[PDB]
Amino acid sequence: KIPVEADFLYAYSTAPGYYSWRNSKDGSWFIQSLCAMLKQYADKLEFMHILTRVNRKVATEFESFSFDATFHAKKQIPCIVSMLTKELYFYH
Amino acid sequence: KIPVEADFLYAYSTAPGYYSWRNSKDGSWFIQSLCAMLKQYADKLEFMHILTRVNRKVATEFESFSFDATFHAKKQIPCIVSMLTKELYFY
Amino acid sequence: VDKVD
Amino acid sequence: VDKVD
Amino acid sequence: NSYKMDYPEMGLCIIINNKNFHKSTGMTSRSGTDVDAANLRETFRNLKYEVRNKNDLTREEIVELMRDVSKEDHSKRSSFVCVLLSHGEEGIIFGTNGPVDLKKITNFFRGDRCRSLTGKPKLFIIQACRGTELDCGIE
Amino acid sequence: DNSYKMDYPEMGLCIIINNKNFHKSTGMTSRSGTDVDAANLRETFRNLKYEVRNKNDLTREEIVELMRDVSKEDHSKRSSFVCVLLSHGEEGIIFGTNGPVDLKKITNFFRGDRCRSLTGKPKLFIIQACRGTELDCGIE
Repeated sequence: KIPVEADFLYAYSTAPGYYSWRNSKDGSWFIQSLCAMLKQYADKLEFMHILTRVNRKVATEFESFSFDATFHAKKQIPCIVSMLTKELYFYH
Repeated sequence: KIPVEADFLYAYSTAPGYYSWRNSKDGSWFIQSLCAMLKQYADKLEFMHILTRVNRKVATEFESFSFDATFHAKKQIPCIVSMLTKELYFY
Repeated sequence: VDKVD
Repeated sequence: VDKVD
Repeated sequence: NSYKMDYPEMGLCIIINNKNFHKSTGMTSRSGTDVDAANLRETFRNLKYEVRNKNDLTREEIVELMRDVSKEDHSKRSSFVCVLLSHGEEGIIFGTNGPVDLKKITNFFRGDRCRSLTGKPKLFIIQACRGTELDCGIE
Repeated sequence: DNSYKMDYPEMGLCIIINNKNFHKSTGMTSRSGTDVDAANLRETFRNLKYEVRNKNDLTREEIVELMRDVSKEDHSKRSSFVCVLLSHGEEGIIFGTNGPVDLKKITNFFRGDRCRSLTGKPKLFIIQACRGTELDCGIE
């Protein structure tokens, strides 16, 4: 037997409770970062280390720009929730 | 600037919504497993890979034994929640 | 511009 | 025996 | 160790891209989500996934799609990927006409309810709000 | 830059809150086995060079008070921070000996803007506690 909740991974764009951010032109910060880290490291790194790079890119390279001061200069951290039981590599 | 919620890791013993299991003699399945994997691997593996091995140990090596058939033969999966921005090596 | 989901 | 937390 | 990823197929990558919402929701259209859905299609194509883009699905269409996908034979597939691009709130993703529990979506793929994925990684990528807090940042 | 700096003079604190015996007025069972956990954790994190502090049978007030105090220490020379919570719980909730505490109230003390000497450093919370009442029947 294994648990019925095992081997799930939820890559959330943002932490529990928080807004998630999206740029009108370039797309959402999270998905932007995810595709770039996958492009750059899917042949190099285990998936959780790729998502960790995604966390740092969203955390460091993005900050909200809004004409509404309420929503301006805000930050975002994604949230990796792993019930996986093994390392996940997209290469051979 | 970095988010104020960045660089947190929450290693939950069980999935959201679920009971977590503890053996009256040996201690909780999760802490038993976490100490074994850190003992075995903290000198070699990045922390998320250690916690992934804790997941597999708890998922495969433990099953509940209870006199209450309602609570017998149950399983558990821990839940790694990472807002870390870098890899964590304990050496 | 940045918008919220 | 096993107990729940 | 590592998930076995050398099945004949890497697997499915389902992308649900909700841009336009019913007025009853009060939700604004999500400008830039098309760029997301195209970026993801290309990214997972290079990872040898069988990609399926779906656009503007109601909460009922999402549940039915997820049910149908979970009923397929994933026996020759290494993994399963689902990407949700939408408005949301904690534990909740929005169809074009209203909210859906994320747990209801993911329950279809539970190891006891989707036997041809038991033991295989099930990845849910979720771009959606989870509340209304803002992170002001530090330093 | 890809790895946390872990060569500060100290690895950091490791706070272990071990709640075994609960006020009967809460209705919660004694957590047999948890002393075995608390000791296993102390030895483990001792070998990792953490300054381990074990606290036993804390009320919700003592937990909040301890967490505020620790978060107001000077961690400038510490690489990281580890907190281990062993107790009953529900989703989002850890129990002191006399009632519930939101985990978020605890974690907020160490939040990047409220504990500056930990900004940029990994803050690890290890939680042995229930998160509701669902049972996982498994699959064979």
